[PDB]
Amino acid sequence: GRSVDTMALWLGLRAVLVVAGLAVLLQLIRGWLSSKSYVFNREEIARLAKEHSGLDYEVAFSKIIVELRKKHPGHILQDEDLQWVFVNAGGWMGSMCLLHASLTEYVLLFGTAVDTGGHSGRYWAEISDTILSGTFRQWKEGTTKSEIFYPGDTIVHEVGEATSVQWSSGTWMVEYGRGFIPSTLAFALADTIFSTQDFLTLFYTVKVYSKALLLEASTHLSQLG
Amino acid sequence: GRSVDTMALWLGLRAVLVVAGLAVLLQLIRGWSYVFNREEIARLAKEHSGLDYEVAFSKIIVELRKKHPGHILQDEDLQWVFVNAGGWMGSMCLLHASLTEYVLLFGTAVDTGGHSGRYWAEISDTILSGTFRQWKEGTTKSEIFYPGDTIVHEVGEATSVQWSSGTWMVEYGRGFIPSTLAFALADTIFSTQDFLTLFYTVKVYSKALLLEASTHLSQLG
Amino acid sequence: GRSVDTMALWLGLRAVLVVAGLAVLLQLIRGWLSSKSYVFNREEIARLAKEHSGLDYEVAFSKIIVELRKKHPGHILQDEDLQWVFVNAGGWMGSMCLLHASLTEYVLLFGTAVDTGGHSGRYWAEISDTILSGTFRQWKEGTTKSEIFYPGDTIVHEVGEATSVQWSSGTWMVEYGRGFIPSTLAFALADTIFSTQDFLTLFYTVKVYSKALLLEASTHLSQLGF
Ligand SMILES: C[C@]12CC[C@H](OS(=O)(=O)O)CC1=CC[C@@H]1[C@@H]2CC[C@]2(C)C(=O)CC[C@@H]12
Ligand SMILES: C[C@]12CC[C@H](OS(=O)(=O)O)CC1=CC[C@@H]1[C@@H]2CC[C@]2(C)C(=O)CC[C@@H]12
Ligand SMILES: C[C@]12CC[C@H](OS(=O)(=O)O)CC1=CC[C@@H]1[C@@H]2CC[C@]2(C)C(=O)CC[C@@H]12
Repeated sequence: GRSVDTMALWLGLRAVLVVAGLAVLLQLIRGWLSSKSYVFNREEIARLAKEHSGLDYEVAFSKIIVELRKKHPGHILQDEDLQWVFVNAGGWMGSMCLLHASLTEYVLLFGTAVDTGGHSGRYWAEISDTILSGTFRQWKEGTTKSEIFYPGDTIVHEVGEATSVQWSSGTWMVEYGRGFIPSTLAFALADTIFSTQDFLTLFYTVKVYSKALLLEASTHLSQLG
Repeated sequence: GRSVDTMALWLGLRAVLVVAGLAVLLQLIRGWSYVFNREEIARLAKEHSGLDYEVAFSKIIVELRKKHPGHILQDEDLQWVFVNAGGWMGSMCLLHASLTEYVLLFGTAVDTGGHSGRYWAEISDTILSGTFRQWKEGTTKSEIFYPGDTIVHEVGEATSVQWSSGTWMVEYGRGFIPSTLAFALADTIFSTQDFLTLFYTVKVYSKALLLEASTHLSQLG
Repeated sequence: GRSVDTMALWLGLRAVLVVAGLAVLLQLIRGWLSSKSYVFNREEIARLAKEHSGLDYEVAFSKIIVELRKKHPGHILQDEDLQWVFVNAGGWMGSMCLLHASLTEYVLLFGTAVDTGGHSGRYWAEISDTILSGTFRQWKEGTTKSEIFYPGDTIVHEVGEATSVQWSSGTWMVEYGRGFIPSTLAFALADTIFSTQDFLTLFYTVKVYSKALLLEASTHLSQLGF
């Protein structure tokens, strides 16, 4: 009959249900009970980006990098280490220039030159994007309506929150993420693995992340030494 | 590399396809009751398509609970769950789901689009608000559909779908529903990594199955 | 503490770094050391497509196919083997009609009837797209600005270059690719494997590829004694 298939389907769905729920619980436990020392704060970066949001996004990029190096020496990558690397994730495609990255924090310049959009990702990390140019449409979970954000505004992707993001052509922003940063890595690379097959972009991403970790360790050792 | 592996892949898949095709034809003959029908849901959604999509959602849910008691989820079980599939991202609120049928409210608040999916199920979407661009397979031109229209995604058919921001519709599917699950979750597995959304999806599906089983037992018992 | 986790994360990142570098190096080695026999040249297809770029894209398709069969008989698929096959790749969705395909070259008609865009793919193959209708937005790697291309233009995706592509509704073009063609197959099918699950489209893709390869082998063997 069909009630047998219904029972079997419900049991298989229960298996998937428990597996996914325990994976979510493991994510919550690893994030929640993780290390929490912070070099930056979201409003510092927010004000720094909003202050320069009236300029051309490239002049703003340069001045923001200079100010970050001035106020946090030893935590921002050198000019020789700055690079624009494509980022394909959740169905959207942008590009990044990473300035700081540790085990618990990261700072970068993000944006796209094409109309793009997709899933924001869900992870134990609070993300904040202060727009320098363009538009940022955010569609929160559980609602049927979205909101537009413009230069000067700061969108906060909360911990455990999932949204839909959409960016118009030429949208550029300064992004600061705080939490358990490695848990985001998966989401950052899935489309690179199962969609673009761009192993050179994966190479660039892991290389800049390892360089940022090396810089953080070097600064820590020089300050204890 | 060698083309031989491609030849084996193409020749091997043709054999599996031919066997699967013969199995499908035997099932079509094997075929010869449904709670809904695509024309009922289509007319019900087209009737309320002139109102605001939220009022339309509410009135359609009320009418479905009135005309089909025991087959629609309670208000406590209704939930908007994201749906990432075929490269597009929308959201759903499931009202009914069994082994052979499902009813839901679908739509997106952002401009999105991608692959429609291919599965053994006849899908019908009656638009309440927005626009729906459909690009059928094998053709070089697409068509736009507006509120009141009803797009029928035929069994085994694959199209390209595109929805503008704020597009909302009522959807009814009939066939072998589990065969769609794969397409429903692929982007959740290999793209978004949103395991909480996967949890919500399988949870509402299991709740709908449990409600259907409870109604069946109460009607036999 | 946290320095242990930082060290473990850095070691894993270095592992991914060397593995990805070895994958890129294998791709470069398979590309550089491959066949050089070419039936066409990108400038031939580019001029042939630009000449017909003022007509309707369907009439342009027909006339370009006729001219390709005229100037290279036995290397273009028959009308019975022509078919529009969906292409989901890098996050975008279009459709193709393959006319010629070997280990080192391929020719097809590509385009989309919906607004789409995504990753162009990275592989050892030089691609050229001459636009018949629509618009083609290209965003190169390392830059923060994109460029629009219109009918008559020819975008050249160089070897090892990665871009972002975007096509407006009704965009159609003639495409010629030269290099290590199999390395693109992965990129061509990834979204079909890990997103759409459309195995019938996978069948159509491998079918048209195998038929083009069989046509090439049959022409070479029949032109020889066998
Ligand atoms: C993947 C993610 C997280 C959130 C952003 O999504 S967004 O919608 O909130 O803007 C995209 C984004 C951009 C770059 C990604 C970042 C997560 C952390 C990553 C992997 C590093 O350490 C190096 C590069 C970083
Ligand atoms: C698999 C399918 C089919 C309808 C949608 O197809 S679509 O073309 O309108 O996007 C996508 C989709 C999303 C979620 C799926 C639904 C089918 C019925 C499902 C499995 C339940 O009972 C719980 C969640 C439901
Ligand atoms: C994967 C790619 C390469 C790039 C094309 O256009 S592009 O703008 O993305 O560069 C799209 C595309 C479509 C079909 C693909 C083609 C590459 C060569 C392929 C794999 C064959 O031998 C048979 C089908 C062909």
